[PDB]
Amino acid sequence: LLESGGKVTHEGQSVTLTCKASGFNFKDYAMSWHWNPSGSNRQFVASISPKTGSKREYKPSIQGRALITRNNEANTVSLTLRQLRKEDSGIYYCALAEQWENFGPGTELTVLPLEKTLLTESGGGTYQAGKTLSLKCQTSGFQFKTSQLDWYLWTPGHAPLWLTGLNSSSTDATEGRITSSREDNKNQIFLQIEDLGLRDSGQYHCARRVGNGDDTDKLVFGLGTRVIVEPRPAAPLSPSVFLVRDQDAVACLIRNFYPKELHVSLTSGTLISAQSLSLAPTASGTYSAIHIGRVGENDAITCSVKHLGKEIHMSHQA
Amino acid sequence: SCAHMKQQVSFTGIQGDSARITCQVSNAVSYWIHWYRFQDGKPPQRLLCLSRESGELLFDEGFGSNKFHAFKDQFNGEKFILLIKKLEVRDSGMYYCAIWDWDGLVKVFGEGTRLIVTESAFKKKPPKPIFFLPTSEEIKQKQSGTYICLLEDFFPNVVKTYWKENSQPLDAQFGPITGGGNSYSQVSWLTVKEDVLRKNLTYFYQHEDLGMEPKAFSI
Ligand SMILES: *[C@@H]1O[C@H](CO)[C@@H](O)[C@H](O)[C@H]1NC(C)=O
Repeated sequence: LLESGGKVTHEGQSVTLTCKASGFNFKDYAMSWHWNPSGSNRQFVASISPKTGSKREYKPSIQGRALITRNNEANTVSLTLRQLRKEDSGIYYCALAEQWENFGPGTELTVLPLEKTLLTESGGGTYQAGKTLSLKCQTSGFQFKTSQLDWYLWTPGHAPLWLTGLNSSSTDATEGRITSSREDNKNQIFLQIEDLGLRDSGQYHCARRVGNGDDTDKLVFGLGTRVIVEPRPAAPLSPSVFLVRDQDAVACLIRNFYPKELHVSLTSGTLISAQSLSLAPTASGTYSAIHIGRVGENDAITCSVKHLGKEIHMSHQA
Repeated sequence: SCAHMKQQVSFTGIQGDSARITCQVSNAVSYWIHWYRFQDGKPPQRLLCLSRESGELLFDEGFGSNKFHAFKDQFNGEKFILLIKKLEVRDSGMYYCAIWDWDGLVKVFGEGTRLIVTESAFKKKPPKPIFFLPTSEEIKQKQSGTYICLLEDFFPNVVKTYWKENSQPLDAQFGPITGGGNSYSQVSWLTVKEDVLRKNLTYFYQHEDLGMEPKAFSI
């Protein structure tokens, strides 16, 4: 009459309680599980005839989620409880309705309330390099102080990346361009990125680690909040225009212009039907651009660039 | 000596077929590969996790073996597949493979494979590059050159590009991917100083049609 199991788990997860017996004909006697909520209410909850499960009457209050099985090879009698609930807390004993009064030393099953993980990030937008970015994450539905919370960066075409996180006995407060803090009273966590770089753009994601506590665990992510970085606002610079033709395909290379509200167009006075502009900032703090189209190896072309204040053309002949 | 995850740049399949999203692991000991999905608008969730040793799968809330299956490719070794069966358009999105690293305190994700579900059959056309070298006028005027690459006429609208002379890729500017229907394109330019102009640099690019290994262009 020695049972095992009775761990601590939450009200969604299953459990398997086992019970081992020695010293008598285990194969020949019937076996039952009983239950006392915290004690003093020992009620027959499961009955099986170890001969085999010919008579198995486990349906007082746990019907549908109780499965008692007897092996007898390891002398095991299990009661698997598949969908536990708040009131399943109690002492589970091992022992038309056959009389059972030789009870054993019941194990205790403690079941905890449900945890929903609500992570709400906020504080994104568009920012200028060098400026200091502070991001908030509201965390509701779980015990905060003993959670494990981490920030992740999701950049399109880039692998998601871990930024900074914290444990229960964290006491760390990492310094650097990546800063994480937590307010225990408001149940909030915070990210801080000073001197925002360009590769620092993307969607920032609060994340909670959940699971058994091992490599099986997973990351619950919030909706995230998006962050764009745009060049440090510099004095106006006017673009340097060049034309590069190659076998019926011309490109107009424009560079070093802030702001980038220019209207670049490839045209001898004839507007090209195939032409597209691609604007991208460089590592200097100003935008460059390329407006690309097609014009044959014989034909001659022109490019016009109306960056505010000036207007630069470059033409190439036949 | 950190753990890396190589994934194909994308996977497109006709609706109703299967989808093998591959993931090659490098320097991992964690015995557990996870699969995460990011669907535009929804928070990213884990679909499931597979054991490198036993093969057992653990699905997450509302996911199951009817739509997802994770295994380890017997071919090439240490390759792992997430097989999405009976594709729909809600199945579209980003599929990452992930692991725990650095004593289990950080999670490492792959670059991501974008699953795109076409409503009918599709032409899987590959990209065609054209290269413009820096001109004598641009080296005279700006004491630097600009290598302009236009990748044109590829499907699907997904491609990765970079430049490497050095092992770390060189910092370029990348244009918005522009196009529609069954033709998309992207331009990428690399402004290199007048000193490194003589160095033989190499331009690398990856697209679904060229498999997993990249394509290279010298000079
Ligand atoms: C926080 O991280 C350390 C890393 O060594 C780990 O040992 C510790 O257990 C973690 N905190 C908790 C409460 O587990």
